[PDB]
Formats: sequence, structure tokens, C-alpha cells
Amino acid sequence: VNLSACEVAVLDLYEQSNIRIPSDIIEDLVNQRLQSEQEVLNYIETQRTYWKLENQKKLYRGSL
Amino acid sequence: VNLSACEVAVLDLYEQSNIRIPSDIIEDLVNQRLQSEQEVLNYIETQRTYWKLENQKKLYRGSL
Repeated sequence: VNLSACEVAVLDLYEQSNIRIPSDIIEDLVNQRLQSEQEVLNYIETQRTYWKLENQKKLYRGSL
Repeated sequence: VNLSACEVAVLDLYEQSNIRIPSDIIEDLVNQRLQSEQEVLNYIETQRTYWKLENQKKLYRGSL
């Protein structure tokens, strides 16, 4: 997207720890117009925590 | 995106179980050109399992 400058360095860390970041988190991050690196990381991380939980939810199905 | 017909129904189930589906999973799903409902669901689910795991990975940082 239209990516910032330190954001890009935090993203490069995850890439270096073989973590794939969900593009959903990319979106919400650019909208935060955060100024740091510590700020960025703490934010992606909150989001990973979040997305870990959402993928855990148990689905209700008229299926099986 | 260019969305299918039964896919859309499985997507509607998750929406009905207040599960937000990562758009990454939407992408990979359309590329599967899967024909069912059972097929679709079993696929999204494998993907949720996967994404739950990726968001769990522990990051390595020159930060803290």
C-alpha cells in the first residue's frame, strides 16, 4: 500500500522471523499513522493476539 | 471479489456466528474454485486453523 518508513522496518522483522502478517492487519496499521517502531510493533502484536483469537472462535453450522 | 454461489453461503454462516474471516483466506478460497459447501467450509476451517497458528508464532525483535 502507501507504506510508511518505520512500519516497513517492523514488517521486515516479522519477515525475518518467518511470520506472515495478515493483510487485514496491514490495513488497520496504515490507518494508525503511528510514529515509532515500538509503537508499530506493539500495535501489530495486539492485532496478532486479536487475529489468533478470531481464528479460534468455534463455528456454528447447518452442515457437519 | 468475484464471488461464487455456495462460498457466499458459507461466508454467511461465519457472519452469523460473529466470526470475522481474514481477507487472506478469502483470496486463497476463490483460487480453489471448490464446488460444494462442505468443501468450502472444510477449506476455510483449515485456513483458520492455519491463521490461528501464524498469529501465535513468537516474534524475534531488536526492540523490546
